[PDB]
Amino acid sequence: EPHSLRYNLTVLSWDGSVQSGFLTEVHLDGQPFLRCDRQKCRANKTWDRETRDLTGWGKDLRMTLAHIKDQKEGLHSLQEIRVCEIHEDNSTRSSQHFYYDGELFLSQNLETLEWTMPQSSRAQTLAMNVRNFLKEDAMETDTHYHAMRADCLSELRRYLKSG
Amino acid sequence: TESYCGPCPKNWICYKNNCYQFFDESKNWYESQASCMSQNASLLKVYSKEDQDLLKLVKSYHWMGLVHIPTNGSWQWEDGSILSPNLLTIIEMQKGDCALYASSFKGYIENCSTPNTYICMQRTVQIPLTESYCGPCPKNWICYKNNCYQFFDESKNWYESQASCMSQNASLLKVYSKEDQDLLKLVKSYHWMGLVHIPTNGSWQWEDGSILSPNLLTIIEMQKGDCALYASSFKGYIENCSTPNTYICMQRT
Repeated sequence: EPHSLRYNLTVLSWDGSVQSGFLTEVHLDGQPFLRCDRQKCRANKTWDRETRDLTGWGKDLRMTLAHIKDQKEGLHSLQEIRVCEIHEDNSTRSSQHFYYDGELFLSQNLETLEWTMPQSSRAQTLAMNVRNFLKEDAMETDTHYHAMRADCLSELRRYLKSG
Repeated sequence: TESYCGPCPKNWICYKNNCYQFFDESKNWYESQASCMSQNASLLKVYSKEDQDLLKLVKSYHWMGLVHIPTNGSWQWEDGSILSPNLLTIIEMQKGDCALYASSFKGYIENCSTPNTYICMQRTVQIPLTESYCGPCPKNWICYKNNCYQFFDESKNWYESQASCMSQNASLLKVYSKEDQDLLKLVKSYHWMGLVHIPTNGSWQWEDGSILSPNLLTIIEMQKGDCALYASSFKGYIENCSTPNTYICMQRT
């Protein structure tokens, strides 16, 4: 009865140039569920909703990565994780997490909309860039993050409804 | 086609016999309804994905004319009209009896007293004839302040997107005026526009030769290339011209 949906979208930059497309891992109760990219999604299996939504997110995260004023040295990855859980007692947890080169550097709890900033000032720099970007460029508000939680939960429901 | 978009209020978006306006002043639902009513109109009614496909590109969340009836448990439009299915996806975000529109024809349940931005909409027929007509545009194009726009969601590379706009006797998006094109603030995602980098000169110019006006766009280096994607809040993200993306045509200046 406790369930979780976990999206994991990765975008890459090479020598500071953000690559085309993206790669998304979706996990349903920790079981690998979809692997999506620019082209299509892969588990009458139609994933037009997923392809649309993940593509849009891919586009957003590429903007976000482009806004990181880090270095144009080698490969870098920006990876956003979105999790939502439906607990046994019907309560929810939900969160948003950014990894830069596999290091968790920023999280938001989507139940409370509180961010946890990392310890190292480097990681904090990354966090502040991204937070700037999200608030200023993307113009993201509380509503957006409420909606993000809801989207995730709606999808988790939807998937549970079918199988 | 070259048809004048019918009677609308001055500098409203006119698209397929429907006038629209986006208010980025965040008011609650009630305030927002009154605001639309004060302009002889009402909050956004979504009756058709086809006639209102402009709504697919909208950024952020905006109060919509949709309301929940506690007794019925049904969703109706402000005027009592029934919510037809295969239009909206109703999403439980907040506990409340009003809905925010958001793109991909989604509808987020929100508390009616929460300030949010809003969209007024009125049909062309219910505006009287002594009113503003949007300048000559092709039949199914979004007319805004006499400029004509259409968004092609079938993603193509820059060159094909140009040719695509050329085939309809148009060109890719040319930003020349934050005021006259303030509609562009509410576009979500990014889209090919007609802004091209000349690598030799290191300059930026439009499809038709015009040079880029200063203080019109923020340019961010994203992907090395000689073409620019428009993105919201007047940004121009540099992108490889061969990368397939969506695009925006416009009838030329």
